[PDB]
Amino acid sequence: IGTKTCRQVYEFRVKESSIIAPAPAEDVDTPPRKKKRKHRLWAAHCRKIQLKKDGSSNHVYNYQPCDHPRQPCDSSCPCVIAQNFCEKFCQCSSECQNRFPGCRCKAQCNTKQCPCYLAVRECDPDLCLTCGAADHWDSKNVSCKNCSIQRGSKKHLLLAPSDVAGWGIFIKDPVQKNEFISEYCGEIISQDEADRRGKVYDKYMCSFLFNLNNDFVVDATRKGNKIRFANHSVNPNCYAKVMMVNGDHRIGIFAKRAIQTGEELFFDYRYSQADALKYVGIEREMEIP
Amino acid sequence: TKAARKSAPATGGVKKPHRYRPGTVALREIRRYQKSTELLIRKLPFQRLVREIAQDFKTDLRFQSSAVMALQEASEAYLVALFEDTNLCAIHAKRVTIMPKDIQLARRIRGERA
Amino acid sequence: RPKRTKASMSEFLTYSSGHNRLYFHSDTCLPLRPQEMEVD
Amino acid sequence: NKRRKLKNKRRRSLPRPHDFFDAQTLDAIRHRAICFNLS
Ligand SMILES: Nc1ncnc2c1ncn2[C@@H]1O[C@H](CSCC[C@H](N)C(=O)O)[C@@H](O)[C@H]1O
Repeated sequence: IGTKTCRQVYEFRVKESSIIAPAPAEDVDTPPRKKKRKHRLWAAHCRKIQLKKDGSSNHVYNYQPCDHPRQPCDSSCPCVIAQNFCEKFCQCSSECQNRFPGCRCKAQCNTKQCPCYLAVRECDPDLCLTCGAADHWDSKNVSCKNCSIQRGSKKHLLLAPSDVAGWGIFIKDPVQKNEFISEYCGEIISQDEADRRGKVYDKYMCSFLFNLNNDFVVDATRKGNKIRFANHSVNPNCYAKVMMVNGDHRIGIFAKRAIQTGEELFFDYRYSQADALKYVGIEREMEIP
Repeated sequence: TKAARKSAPATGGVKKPHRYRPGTVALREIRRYQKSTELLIRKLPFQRLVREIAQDFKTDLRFQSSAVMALQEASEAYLVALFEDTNLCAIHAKRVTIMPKDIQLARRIRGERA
Repeated sequence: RPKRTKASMSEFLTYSSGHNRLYFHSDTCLPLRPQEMEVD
Repeated sequence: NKRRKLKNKRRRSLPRPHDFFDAQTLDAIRHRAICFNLS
């Protein structure tokens, strides 16, 4: 502030210090300095959680910021109850034994060996340090193949009336397998409203609903992006896998196999066979012999 | 009354702990010791071990602090050589682990057994 | 290769590439001309 | 594909791809052919 010089402001703070109680100005170092924190214990800690309730592998709880103002990261931690890891936003301390360690793989966070690709975690911009996550975030190209959703770097999809049924989604260029395609973005909505609205769509046969997790659903009728018009196939060239990034579950889409220019996109809805003929009974491919 | 929700398969993998195959730590152990010159038996246990064996040969023995080191080199020097030759008997058995029936063999060949 | 099989009564009871069909404007369901396959 | 069969390997059923011909020109051709047949 240029209105006042430091003198009579320093003196004002002298008056302020005499009026307002002095600030604490306390510094801490924590009893731990280094070591005693091997990431195998984290995996062991993860193993403990995995065998407790993650063995079911069906109850996907969305992340919630847990508050631990004084209590440590005990078994009462909401993420522990929600069979989930704490995040950087969690009120758990910087020593919280649940947070993801990182994505330190040297080549790029994209393959089976890397903890990011095996786990739900899309590699954090601040964690997958070797795969250039934080580096040149403006630059579209990067070593990693598990941060495109972080960057939002989609493909250039095309809209044209699908030969199978109505509208579909085409691609202008070849694309390889096991790599990022445009994300099925949409609207966050709970199960109860999803069935009520779905009941309307079920009456109208529309199914722009997607089972995000057991706790929330994403619907694409009113609001969405282009890929919502992708048609279903039982053996499609492209698949769908929920990913988990930056504290928000999303659903990434990736091609199963190598693709060339102009191929129409399909992915499995993962509905019941009765519902399959009820909704997607068209496949358009016989047996050759 | 549940609407048909388009789902995707969920996964929950985590970092698998890494265990060295047995015996592969050993080769890592051997070379760091064959490149190491320090004593392999804790320094003090002898000063309370020998002051006991010697106690039976005569009473009230006040050792000299350097001499206790002198034994402490020989016991290591005597044992290390014995194990080295022990392996030779073990490998000669086509096995790879030493057994107490090989120390007793390798101690009769040298002639210490009698 | 043409099969050129022998004529017979018992004989009775598409290697496409590139683009084939026109694509529409995703924003507004409008016909998209080929001149803008890239800014689209 | 060495085992590739004939051209009919597309589908078992599909929606109609819409016809290129028109009904009104058929009537004009018919009457054009009618007078053509009269001569
Ligand atoms: N392979 C398929 N065969 C028949 N119906 C399908 C299908 N894939 C998706 N659908 C249906 O299409 C609906 C999505 S709306 C898209 C329909 C069509 N592509 C059009 O644009 O007109 C869903 O409710 C689903 O029931």
